[PDB]
Amino acid sequence: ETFEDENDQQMLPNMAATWVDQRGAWLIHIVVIVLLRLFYSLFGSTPKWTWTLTNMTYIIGFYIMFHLVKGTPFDFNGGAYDNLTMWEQINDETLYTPTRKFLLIVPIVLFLISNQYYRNDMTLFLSNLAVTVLIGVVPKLGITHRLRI
Amino acid sequence: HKSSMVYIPTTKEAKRRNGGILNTIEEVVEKLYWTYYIHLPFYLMASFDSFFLHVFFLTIFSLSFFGI
Amino acid sequence: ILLTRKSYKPPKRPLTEQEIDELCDEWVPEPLVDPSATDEQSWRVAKTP
Repeated sequence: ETFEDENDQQMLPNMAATWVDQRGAWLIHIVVIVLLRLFYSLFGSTPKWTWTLTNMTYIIGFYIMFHLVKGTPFDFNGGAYDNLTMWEQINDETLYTPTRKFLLIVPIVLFLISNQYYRNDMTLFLSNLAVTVLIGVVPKLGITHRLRI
Repeated sequence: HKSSMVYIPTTKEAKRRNGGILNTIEEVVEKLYWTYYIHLPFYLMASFDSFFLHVFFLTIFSLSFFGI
Repeated sequence: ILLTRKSYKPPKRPLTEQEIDELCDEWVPEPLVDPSATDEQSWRVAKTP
């Protein structure tokens, strides 16, 4: 952006993209995962269905939270971020920081753990790998930054 | 140096003015209810969402107990 | 591969024609020689046999 827009952005810490570095901001992503396992198990189905449901819902929720909405949910200066998602605002646009690394690693380990159960079905295995790769890591690369289709 | 302020006594004082173990059981029930109520965002939901979430948690506990 | 990166910052977009032109017109150079102290030193030149 131009000089005035950058000054407005830099004049105040972004309250909508700063909590991710605070205390407990890492263990929460692991804790929300252990609850999905105990809930989909409470549904009472076969292990593979529970695991695939867990993985799918986590990935979809993470995407709809960090990638779909643009801007700040309140007034910043004149908005100053009217066309940036929450993921792009992390660490004032600095890529491959420890936080970004952790949020990249999480889905891969999720798939590694879940694979052992639904591995014997081709359709579930293909769908899970497709959704993981295409709705996880891909928007989080450094090449898709500020890329609108 | 009396002022125009009305003081309110601590609940301890109220009980002392108003004087076995069943009341202790009831108050520990109240205590547990207070913990459960304050550590979840019930004060910020009108009535419908709170009622729905209460049913939700109750169902979770019922199903967990039935399974185990 | 992901866990072994370097944590850089996105590259700044470069300048363009008009920015360069206004910057160049903003630049001012000093004179070749310094004509300030010439007059109070020219007695050397004036007193040469």
